[PDB]
Amino acid sequence: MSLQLLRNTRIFVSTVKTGHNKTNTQEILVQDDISWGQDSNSTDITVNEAGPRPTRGSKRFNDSLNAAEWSFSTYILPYKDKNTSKQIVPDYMLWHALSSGRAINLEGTTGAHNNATNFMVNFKDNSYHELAMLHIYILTDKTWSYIDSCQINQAEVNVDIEDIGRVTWSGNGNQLIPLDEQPFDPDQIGIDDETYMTIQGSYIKNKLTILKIKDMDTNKSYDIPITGGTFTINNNITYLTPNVMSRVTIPIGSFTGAFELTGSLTAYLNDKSLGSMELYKDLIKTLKVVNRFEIALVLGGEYDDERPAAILVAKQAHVNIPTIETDDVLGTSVEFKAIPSDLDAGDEGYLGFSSKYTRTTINNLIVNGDGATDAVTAITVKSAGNVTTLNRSATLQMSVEVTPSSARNKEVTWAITAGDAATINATGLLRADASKTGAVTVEATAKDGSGVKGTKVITVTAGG
Amino acid sequence: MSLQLLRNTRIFVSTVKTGHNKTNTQEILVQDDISWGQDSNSTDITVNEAGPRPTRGSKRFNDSLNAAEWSFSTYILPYKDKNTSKQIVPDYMLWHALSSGRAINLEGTTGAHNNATNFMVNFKDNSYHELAMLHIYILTDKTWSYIDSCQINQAEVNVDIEDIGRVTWSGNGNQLIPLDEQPFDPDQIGIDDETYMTIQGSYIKNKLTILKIKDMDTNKSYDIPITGGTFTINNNITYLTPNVMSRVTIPIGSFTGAFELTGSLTAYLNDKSLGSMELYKDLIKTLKVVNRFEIALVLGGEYDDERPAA
Amino acid sequence: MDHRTSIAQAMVDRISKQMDGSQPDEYFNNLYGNVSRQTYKFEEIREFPYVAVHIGTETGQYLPSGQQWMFLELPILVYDKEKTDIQEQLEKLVADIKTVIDTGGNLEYTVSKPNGSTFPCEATDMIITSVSTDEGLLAPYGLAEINVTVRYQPPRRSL
Amino acid sequence: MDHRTSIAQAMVDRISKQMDGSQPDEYFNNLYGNVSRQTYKFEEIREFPYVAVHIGTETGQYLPSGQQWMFLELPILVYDKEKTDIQEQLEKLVADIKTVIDTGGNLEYTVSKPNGSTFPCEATDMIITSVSTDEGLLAPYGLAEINVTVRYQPPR
Amino acid sequence: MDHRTSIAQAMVDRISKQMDGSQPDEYFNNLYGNVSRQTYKFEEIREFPYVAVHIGTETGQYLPSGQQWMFLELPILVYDKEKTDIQEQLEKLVADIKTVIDTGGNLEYTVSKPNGSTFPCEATDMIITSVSTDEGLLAPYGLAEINVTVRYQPPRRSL
Repeated sequence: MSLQLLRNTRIFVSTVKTGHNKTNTQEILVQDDISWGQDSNSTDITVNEAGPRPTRGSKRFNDSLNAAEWSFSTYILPYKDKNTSKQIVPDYMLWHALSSGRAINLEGTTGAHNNATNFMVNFKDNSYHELAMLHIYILTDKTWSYIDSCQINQAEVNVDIEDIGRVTWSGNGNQLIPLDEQPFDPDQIGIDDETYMTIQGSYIKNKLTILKIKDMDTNKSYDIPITGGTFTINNNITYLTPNVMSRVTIPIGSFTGAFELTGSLTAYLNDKSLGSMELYKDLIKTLKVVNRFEIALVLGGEYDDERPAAILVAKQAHVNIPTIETDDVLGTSVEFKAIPSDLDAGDEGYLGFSSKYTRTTINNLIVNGDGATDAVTAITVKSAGNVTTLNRSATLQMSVEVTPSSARNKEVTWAITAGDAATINATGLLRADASKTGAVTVEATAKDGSGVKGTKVITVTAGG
Repeated sequence: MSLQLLRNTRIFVSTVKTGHNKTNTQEILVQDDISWGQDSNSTDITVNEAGPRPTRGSKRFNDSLNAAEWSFSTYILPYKDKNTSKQIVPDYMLWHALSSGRAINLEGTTGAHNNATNFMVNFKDNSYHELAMLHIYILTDKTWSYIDSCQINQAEVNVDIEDIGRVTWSGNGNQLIPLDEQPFDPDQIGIDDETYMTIQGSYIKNKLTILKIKDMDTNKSYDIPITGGTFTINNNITYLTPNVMSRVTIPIGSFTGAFELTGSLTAYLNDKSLGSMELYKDLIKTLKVVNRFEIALVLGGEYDDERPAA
Repeated sequence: MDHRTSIAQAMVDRISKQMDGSQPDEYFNNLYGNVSRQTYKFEEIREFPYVAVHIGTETGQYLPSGQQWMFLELPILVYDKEKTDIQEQLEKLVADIKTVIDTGGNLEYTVSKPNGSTFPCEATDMIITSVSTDEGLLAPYGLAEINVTVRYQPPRRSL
Repeated sequence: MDHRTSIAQAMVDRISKQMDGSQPDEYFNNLYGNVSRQTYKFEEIREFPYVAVHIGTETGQYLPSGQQWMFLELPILVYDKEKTDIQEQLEKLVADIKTVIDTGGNLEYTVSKPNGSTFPCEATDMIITSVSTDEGLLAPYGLAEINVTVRYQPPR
Repeated sequence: MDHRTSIAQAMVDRISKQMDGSQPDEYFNNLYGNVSRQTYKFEEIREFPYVAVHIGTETGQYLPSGQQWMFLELPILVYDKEKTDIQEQLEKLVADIKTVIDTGGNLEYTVSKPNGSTFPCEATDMIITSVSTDEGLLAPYGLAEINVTVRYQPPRRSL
């Protein structure tokens, strides 16, 4: 005799059903928003005829069984594992299952793979009919029960709630099977006190949340201070079930729908230059059919100090028409959906998690995709031999110094913007011609997409 | 750098877009139930095929733009204008727009025409495909914005609410266009302190509200004390928008629907003769297909003393 | 933009004006203008029946178009002696004051701008919260506190 | 970055600047700059009319992007003598203070920085939530309370 | 599992450490380490400016997976003399303490397990409820109570 309490419920996630260990099974920590179960359909038949004293009666029948449903919320806890000194999160199996359908591999470049600097999940390599196959084990007080096989359908992150950051998971399953015996020792598989102590200080606070937004076509950067917002990853999981009538049925397979990295924002109305007014006015006035926006919502902010932060990046995301609200202080709402470049490319967006994030690391993740790889921050041009002047029919193959020296993209493109006095090629051997009595401006663009410029005007004249 | 407060928002109504003056533009006073905006549609396409490793992705497109929407509440303020000594209300342009499609003419006998005794609005001469064409100008702190062309769709008067009488306007528009420069001097067009002082005492209180009801077929009058009620004028406006697929579209024209002066009443059941019992019993007993009742809701009550009333 | 004392003086003047013998079939009592905007103490009062008009707090509310709904409380107290009994006389005075407060038009007061012009105005509405009799007081001296919130609107400001 | 005393000093400075003889049509009386947020004993009050600005509790709430909403409560007291009629004079002072608070632009206060970088910043909200006066005091002396709860967003 | 006095000691040490002349462009004042975790009486205090860190009630909450959110109140009081004036100096001290509390990382303290090992830890977040100045106190001696709730999480228990 005993009553099961919710306060003593522990949820374990495993990628296998037997031969459990610490690398295939892992415990995660949930919040009060925990739900599970499995509802059933029922067909009902009845008769109807015009005779007196009719046959009033019915007989219910069970016909099938809907897919199980579960949902829970967990805090975002980017920390470092003393075993490998690589940044991980307690709920990384869930991220891998939501991101890719291949086997789990933390050292790769697809799915949910971690680096020595950050643990980042890539939504590329998700084109599969079913995602990673997890079995959710639920411990409540003493009785053991589990869901046979789950595929995560949604993940919600909300910044409007004032508490620390949370992720809201929601999925489905084949059948909720109660268990009669303990599958594995709870303590050996579950997280220890050491990991709890190491992650107790890596919470991410929503009080400090910034956003980077920029239109690619017009090349305008905006300073929007967020007052709320959210972004939700949805796999649109639809289940399949035979509908035979003689026997109760069980769903057999699941088909993925359409990847949807939909999100939304809201902020106050600030008349300052490049504020929310600029974005509102531009979006409404231009009235383009489709936009190409580069949004970046950064939980935990970016500081020079090494502090934890969670990052969402949505390249070329579509932004809908902003809708103005009306309350005590005027505020606008912008809703965006991260469309991909190609329907099959799968570069809709990527996330980043780390405990030692810095402004430079965050910037090079935004413009490079990874925290470890560097990115160019400034660029200046230098002529061959440091000559700032040129004459007609002269060769000056200038060079460029890159900053910082550890950037991965050490090569750029050569372009001419203002003035017609000389021509250059990709190699860089600039040449001029005759009848040139004017100066020209040479410009360069980084091939990594950072957007750093090196400017110089050479006074090309008729010569001596 | 500045934040716009709702407490410093002023709504101006004008029947023209240029050459503003005090006879074509006028300021009205709104309540906290102010809303405006313009929502947009979006078509989403996706692929589906039975091959392994399917193409998971989608591309949103904007296809059209819904008509704008606005709604605000304002007090009923019948006062007299020292210029002409004729009874008017600050929101008379809205009444004219809701009532008729012809040009504004206060000295006539149709639409919204005022008299030396009262300002009355007649719904006769409303058979038009579009009502009066107004442009709503919205000032919020220091930013100017406006709706291109609005046609009033609804007006609700509620006596159940214990506060003083209010009317709840609601309409649509073609497009919500932000503005870059101030159209007109706000103070010259807006109401002055003299008019505010003159109308501060002409409020209409719903604490005193009577009703006259009478059946024409039977010729019997009822003494019904109201405990709540409302009446709503609805033009059932509907907007037309081309559905071309290449480019985002904008609504071009609106078509009026069916005029509907729907209202409702409620009262306690009083056994007194010709009370609510008589009305209840008569209406239930006769069970006629159609009735011809002459109702008259009188906000502010009627007294021998000269007192405001709607 | 405040009109506490102006409204209270208008209330006092209205009460004094609409209680003489001109309307015997409308009103019971007759104070002969024994209405004052302040009382130093109960012990100072020498004539009965006597009514004092206190000044309460001042709540304020703001509206989008620069308007300002701003309220004022008007606790009104009356006194009477045991000529016949406390209950009947105090009830007559309270019902009379209620009939004064509920009928007629609004409150007309005088608002004096600093320039030197006094424009007559009108308050918006009047609502009674509750009326209370102060039992347990002195045997021949009674009290009947009637609470009133006069709701009015100042000249348009806060632009 | 609270600047509560800065807000109080801005209140005092605005009250001293306005409601003077420069605009005798919009205001009733002249204080001759007899304004100070520093409170004094009532018996120590030198001449009337006198206005004191009290600073009370100060709450606040946070916002996702480093923004901060900070509500500052500023009880204001005015003391004045019954030279002609005490109730009417306090009435005039209260009306004038309400006009000063409501009309004009928002508050202008100067925020100082450790490295001498003083720059001006402005608040947003200015609401007189309630006004109350105390009676039963000494017959010549008076007191009125005007409650302004200034709402300001501090820099950064 | 409680970390009350450890959190208070960490707060005192942080205030003492981040107030010297090493950051003149970040903070106004300099307490020279005059921060203590307890004060006997205001009369006993001999130096000004002086700041005391009190310990308030300590609320606990429970989470399904064995977690335990556990809140602690940190009423902080400061004192100063009328070298120039109460208001400006007290505001400077309050704003400076707010800058200490809002910038920087998390509250780091030392947790001493009974086994004999002290593991450094970090608190979750810091939020201020309200700041208040105690007017009506002595003329040259001021007070500015700033209320703070440090929210921490103990080592996982209640398995």
